[PDB]
Amino acid sequence: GAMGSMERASLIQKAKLAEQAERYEDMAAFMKGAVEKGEELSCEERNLLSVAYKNVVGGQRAAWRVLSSIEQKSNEEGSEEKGPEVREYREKVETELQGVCDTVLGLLDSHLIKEAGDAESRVFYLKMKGDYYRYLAEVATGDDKKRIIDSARSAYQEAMDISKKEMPPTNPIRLGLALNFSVFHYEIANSPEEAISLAKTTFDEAMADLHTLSEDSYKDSTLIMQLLRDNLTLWT
Amino acid sequence: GAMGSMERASLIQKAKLAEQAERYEDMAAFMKGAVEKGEELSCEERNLLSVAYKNVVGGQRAAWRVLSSIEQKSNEEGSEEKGPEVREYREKVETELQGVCDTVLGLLDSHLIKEAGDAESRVFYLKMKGDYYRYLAEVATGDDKKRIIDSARSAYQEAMDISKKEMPPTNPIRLGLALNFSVFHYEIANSPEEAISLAKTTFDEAMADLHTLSEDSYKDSTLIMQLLRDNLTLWT
Amino acid sequence: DRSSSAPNVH
Amino acid sequence: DRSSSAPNVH
Ligand SMILES: *CC(=O)NCC1CCN(S(=O)(=O)c2ccc(Br)cc2)CC1
Ligand SMILES: *CC(=O)NCC1CCN(S(=O)(=O)c2ccc(Br)cc2)CC1
Ligand SMILES: [Cl-]
Ligand SMILES: [Cl-]
Ligand SMILES: [Mg+2]
Ligand SMILES: [Mg+2]
Ligand SMILES: [Mg+2]
Ligand SMILES: [Mg+2]
Ligand SMILES: [Mg+2]
Ligand SMILES: [Mg+2]
Ligand SMILES: [Mg+2]
Repeated sequence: GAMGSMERASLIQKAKLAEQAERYEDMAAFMKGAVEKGEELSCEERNLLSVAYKNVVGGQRAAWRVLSSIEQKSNEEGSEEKGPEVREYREKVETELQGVCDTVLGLLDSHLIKEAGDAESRVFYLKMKGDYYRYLAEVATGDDKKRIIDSARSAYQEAMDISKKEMPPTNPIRLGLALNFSVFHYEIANSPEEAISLAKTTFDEAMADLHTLSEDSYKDSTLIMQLLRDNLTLWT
Repeated sequence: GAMGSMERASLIQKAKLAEQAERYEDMAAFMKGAVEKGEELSCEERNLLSVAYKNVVGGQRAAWRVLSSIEQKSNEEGSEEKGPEVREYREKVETELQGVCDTVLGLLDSHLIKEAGDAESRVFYLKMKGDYYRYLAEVATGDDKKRIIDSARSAYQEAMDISKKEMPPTNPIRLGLALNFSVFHYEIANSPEEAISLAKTTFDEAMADLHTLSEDSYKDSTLIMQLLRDNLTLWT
Repeated sequence: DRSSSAPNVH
Repeated sequence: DRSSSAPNVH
């Protein structure tokens, strides 16, 4: 449609405008168009792509959680448990969420993962693949759930393997990956022991090398380390 | 989708669910479907309709204002190379905003205004017509703007005439109407004198009868009176 | 620094 | 209370 006929520079500019306007659906569409131009993304551009889709799916996840809670309260016997509406509407929101996840996973597979040159970007995209399979896993039930979980684990593990060989322990991408993989262990994979062990090891090894981290990454890395600490407190 | 065949009660229930999930576009669509079932709305249902569409257009208005500011700042600087992207994206958001306003105005004309039994509900809908013409006026330019402004004024004036004959000065609908008409005068019609006069009269006459207000509507009416006061302070 | 109109309630 | 994942930044 319109995206394909816009120049790449115009799509990036419009993504930044949409961000300022807090129009995240539009921002994501612009960034998808930019990806489809077939050039690698810069760090700034990866951040635009991430912020856009994370905000979209974030809204859907929040809505799904509200509806699922109401649905479960309804289904508790003794409650008047009156009607198909909440199930139907939860399913509608769920389907939309799955659609967005499928779009992101499609872009990762079709354009972003294979075509990354460097370790930072490879790890970033594999982390993103893990994340969006994890969001699918949050709403999955049955056999498809086992496959989705396996896909998330595989993506995260490949990212972890690269990051440990190629990147310092306090690198913000390496940190964000480890944080999210620990969340996967705790919330999805029923593995609190691994979640805690990974978070604790990540935190300690990052702190041991923090004195080597570039100043441009300090804010972001310290934020992730705080979240590792907060999760550890919550989990123990 | 196929809302024509849906139970009215189901559409209302889904609107309430959407509200809880902060899914306002969905909420509005459900309430549009409920309106199209062809029965009058209750108070609660008028509130659902209002909250839904006000949230949708509210987001659009905020986005439009951000983009319009960027557009004007860009144009002022007057660089040989900047401006077309923000103009186009502002126009995109504007078109979407106009579409929502047109939808609301269509429902008011096709279903709600004619078919209201009582004065309270008739005034509520005429106020709403004034408001959505006012939101169109915010983004209108040239000759089209003069017609839109006239449409807003006509709707508000008819509402005011009825409200003064039929409703107490402390009625929340009458108050909300007067507040919004005063805003129209100040922000749209470039008539600060009329804005101030209306706001002052409304505030004073409400205060004079405050001792008669039922506790049920006390909160809402006093909130509007505070906003009248706040505007008066801003305007003088 | 715009004028206030009626808010959402309830 | 839910675990925290990586936030949006910059
Ligand atoms: C250089 C580069 O690729 N930058 C873009 C990335 C955006 C977000 N990721 S992350 O999801 O790993 C992350 C890390 C730290 C924080 Br505070 C938030 C998100 C990192 C790089
Ligand atoms: C009984 C009834 O019709 N209630 C629904 C209406 C919804 C909102 N309006 S209003 O837009 O006039 C208004 C008045 C006061 C406040 Br604090 C907010 C909105 C009133 C009744
Ligand atoms: Cl539904
Ligand atoms: Cl555009
Ligand atoms: Mg091109
Ligand atoms: Mg019962
Ligand atoms: Mg399903
Ligand atoms: Mg029936
Ligand atoms: Mg210049
Ligand atoms: Mg236009
Ligand atoms: Mg009366």
